[PDB]
Amino acid sequence: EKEEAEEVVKEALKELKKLFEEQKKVNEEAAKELEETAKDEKVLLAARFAVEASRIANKASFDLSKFAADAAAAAVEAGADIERVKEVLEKAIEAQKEAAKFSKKVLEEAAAAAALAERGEITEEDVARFVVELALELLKALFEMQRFVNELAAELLVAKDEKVLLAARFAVEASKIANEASFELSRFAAEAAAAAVEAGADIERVAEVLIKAIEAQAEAAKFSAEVLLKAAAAITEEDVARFVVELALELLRALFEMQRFVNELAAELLEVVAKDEKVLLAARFAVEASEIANKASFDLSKFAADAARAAVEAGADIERVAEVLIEAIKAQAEAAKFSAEVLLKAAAAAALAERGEITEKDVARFVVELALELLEALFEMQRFVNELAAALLEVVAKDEEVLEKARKAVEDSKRENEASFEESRKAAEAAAAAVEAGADIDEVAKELIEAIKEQAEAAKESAKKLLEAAAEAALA
Repeated sequence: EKEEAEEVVKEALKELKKLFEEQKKVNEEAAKELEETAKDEKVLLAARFAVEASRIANKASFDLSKFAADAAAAAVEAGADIERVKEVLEKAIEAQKEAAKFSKKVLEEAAAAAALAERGEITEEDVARFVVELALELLKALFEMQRFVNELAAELLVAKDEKVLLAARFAVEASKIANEASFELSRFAAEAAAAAVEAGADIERVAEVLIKAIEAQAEAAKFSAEVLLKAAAAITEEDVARFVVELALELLRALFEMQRFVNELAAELLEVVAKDEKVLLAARFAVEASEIANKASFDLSKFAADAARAAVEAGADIERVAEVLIEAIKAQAEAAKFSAEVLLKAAAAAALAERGEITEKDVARFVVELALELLEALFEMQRFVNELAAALLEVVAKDEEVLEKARKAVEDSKRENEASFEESRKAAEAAAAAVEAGADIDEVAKELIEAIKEQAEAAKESAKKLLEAAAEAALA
């Protein structure tokens, strides 16, 4: 029974291993042939990209297939109908074959556009667009495999306990929301490389940044698999809630690390594009301001999970705590996408300035109004997480004297967050009025960075005093 079920899993992983290394040898020999038809270096630079990126798609294909097998093995160890395990293993084998057929389809596009360009007609920008468009193709393909395999691993996770099943539902929900945000962050890194190619940047810098973004997806893909395999590797009702909080913190931490790595990939792509000094200062200002907003949002998401930690140690049930953590993770995903859209629009305006279509005052005006958009989105998240902390307090604060001190602390943070945005808004419309009067972007950006950091400082101190009140309410 279960021993035979463990025999089907090991043979499934055995087949997945040979499928992965048969496709490895097929693609590795298609790379030598791709080296032959690489007349001129630009074709070889694109051929080596398609080869290196296809080896990532094939390697990430097996890592996601092995995760499905390890998830199926864990199901057998803790009760499993063997026919639903065979069904999941069969679907994972088809996904490996499908991802293998795509890794070769990538090299088909490479060899086609290769000799086509050396024959003529195809310019280097079309080769540069081919590399960028291919980057989009693999990033989307890796996300679909991870979404499909995580769906299979969801069906596997066995609990036989409502509370533990609610925790498995949270792990599946939180990982799916984070994997969607990581895909959109890597997509913005590829959309930034598309604006750099159409602006005149060299494909060599664009190619290596895209490889950084492709590998970032695979590393986050395996991390999400390892945490979900920890979730399967499960008692105490409070240790289940402690797992949910620690899982929510790890995904928020990996999401910010993706926001940080992708933010730095945009700075590299702006350095090659922004050849003008004053436009480079606007690019470097928007890059830093966007990253500051990423830290502040992550600090506001970590405060929510820390407030949820103080709630589970006070005795709040897992169900309400899982809701607040779900709302916090998607709140960080909203900021991650919003901060990426702001930085994407900044790269476009810098490209317009490089082409000469807009002036430097237009770029200075644009990065200032983008700074206010980030200051508003940070303030809207401060009010959102403040509502979540007030919700968690309404469950743990039962003594009317404890509730009164807690509700007062929620109000004080509401006034502190509001007043901090007024300070950041006054400085925003002051820096905008300076741009129109002809003030140098160096001084405007310097004073706006200090305003954004001062709101981030006020947000930290407000969250510190608020988490303090929730902790004392838990002690009583």
